[PDB]
Amino acid sequence: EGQATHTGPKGVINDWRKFKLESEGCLRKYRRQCMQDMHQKLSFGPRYGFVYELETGEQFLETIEKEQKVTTIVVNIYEDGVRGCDALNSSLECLAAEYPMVKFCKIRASNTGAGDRFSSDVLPTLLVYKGGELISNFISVAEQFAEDFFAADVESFLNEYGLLPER
Amino acid sequence: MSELDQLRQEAEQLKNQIRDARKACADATLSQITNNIDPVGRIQMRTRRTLRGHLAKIYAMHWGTDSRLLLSASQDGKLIIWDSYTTNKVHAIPLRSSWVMTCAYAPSGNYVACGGLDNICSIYNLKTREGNVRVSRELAGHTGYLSCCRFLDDNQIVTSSGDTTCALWDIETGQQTTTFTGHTGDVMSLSLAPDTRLFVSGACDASAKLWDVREGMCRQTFTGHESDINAICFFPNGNAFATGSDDATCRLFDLRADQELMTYSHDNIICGITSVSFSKSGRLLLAGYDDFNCNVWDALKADRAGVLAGHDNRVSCLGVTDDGMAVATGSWDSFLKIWN
Amino acid sequence: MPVINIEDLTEKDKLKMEVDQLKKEVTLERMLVSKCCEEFRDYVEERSGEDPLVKGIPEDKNPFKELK
Ligand SMILES: [Gd]
Ligand SMILES: [Gd]
Ligand SMILES: [Gd]
Ligand SMILES: [Gd]
Ligand SMILES: [Gd]
Ligand SMILES: [Gd]
Repeated sequence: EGQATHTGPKGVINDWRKFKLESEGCLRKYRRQCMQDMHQKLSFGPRYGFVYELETGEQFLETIEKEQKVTTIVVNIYEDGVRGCDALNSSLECLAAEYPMVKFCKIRASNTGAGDRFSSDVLPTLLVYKGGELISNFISVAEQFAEDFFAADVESFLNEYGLLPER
Repeated sequence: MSELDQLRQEAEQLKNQIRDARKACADATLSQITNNIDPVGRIQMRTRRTLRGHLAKIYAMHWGTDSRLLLSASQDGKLIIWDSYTTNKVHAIPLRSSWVMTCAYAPSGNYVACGGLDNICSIYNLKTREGNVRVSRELAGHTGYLSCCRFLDDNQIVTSSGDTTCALWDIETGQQTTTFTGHTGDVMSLSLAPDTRLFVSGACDASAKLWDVREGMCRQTFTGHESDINAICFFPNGNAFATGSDDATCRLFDLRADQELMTYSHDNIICGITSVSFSKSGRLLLAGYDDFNCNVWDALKADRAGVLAGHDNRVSCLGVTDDGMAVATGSWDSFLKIWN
Repeated sequence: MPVINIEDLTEKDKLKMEVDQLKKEVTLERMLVSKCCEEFRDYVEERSGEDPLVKGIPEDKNPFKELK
């Protein structure tokens, strides 16, 4: 990357240049082309489609390390019987199906390798990674929605944190 | 025959002296002292409002002093005054150039400005209502693009340009009252102090200069970055400011010390910084990178306190309200969003 | 000590002014970083607790509350 070329004045300048590199009416076309070029580079092929179950902490760590530097990974830490969990797991299943480019996973707190660190008080804990680093951490996620919540809800929620692709 | 080579050395030796005067007071870093301050919780802001109307990439924006009305200049050659609270457009101004690099809102709310590759700072009166055809004043003078502009009041406005200069204009007459010269590279951004008697600017010569508006001269010159300073922002109490450069780092310079107090950088961060803003109390520093991402830094602990917009590669610009109630972000997909 | 200035100055004219600024800057009295950090830390700490973006905004005290 080095020197800036997409934002601030620097961007206005390069944008004007790239413009002529296509200009040689013409303005509007370029405006649309900039936006098109972008979605394209941010839209990656749909690899997954299911919520994967991790059994051990070594797996957790292995899924976020060896993942492509552009893939967003939503991990759900839960424990059966704990209210919310099931509803969340139902929603994630529908979401994973709708956003194949995003990798969804689930793992029992007991299997994390951090016992007491995850008490049922903060359970339905949703973690979000990308590029190896943690981007979001939602303790007691179920609190973000009504008692009865569904896919469409969790989607609206994650979308307002800028976590989901394609718009 | 004449010679400059010597005169080029007195400059380096003097710079050298200044370096030792600085190294003479550099006993400790800020992180050292704050090694006991409790880190802030993880900062996670959420979208409250979505502004729709622009038909192109958003280049710049600026909040109004009421922390409710804001402006956005877009590659669609349009200037829009919004009502964040309702998401309604109050004004809509057609520009001549699609290449607008900056835009400002007078602290009174009466006027608005913007300029770009047209090397002209255009001012619009919102009270006489010039939304359709009128353009109160076209500030001509610079021989380089207008990178940034900020109003001191209704008849005074400072500008920075790619022509290596900064100027204090008299809006009525339209005459370049003062000219601040010194930088050796294109001026990228500038920031006003709270009392409006001083202002700082960053350029492509890798230095930050503190100017005195009333007296028109340069008080001090800051250096530390090895690459261009693309953004700069004054600290709340006016005794310091932040800078962002192509070297992928943020530096907190204090005026009295005449040298940086701390640096914000991470090995994973390889893009240049093009935007910087402080939260109300100054505990938080928001940085905008050229990859359309935004990091929220802890001004005291020099560690990422969070991510704004959740690294979606959709932030082209941003800005915090005077009441510190919210953050606005512009995008390349034509949308603005407000976050709490 | 003037006001208005055009940029058609010679490289020398620029070097001259440059070293002059550099001399003035040398005569500048500097405070210890150690003393500036203390003051910075002070200001921030006692104010960060009232920062809306740091602590969060109570839903009823939020101007951008879920629009209804
Ligand atoms: Gd959906
Ligand atoms: Gd929050
Ligand atoms: Gd919402
Ligand atoms: Gd440069
Ligand atoms: Gd205190
Ligand atoms: Gd104090």
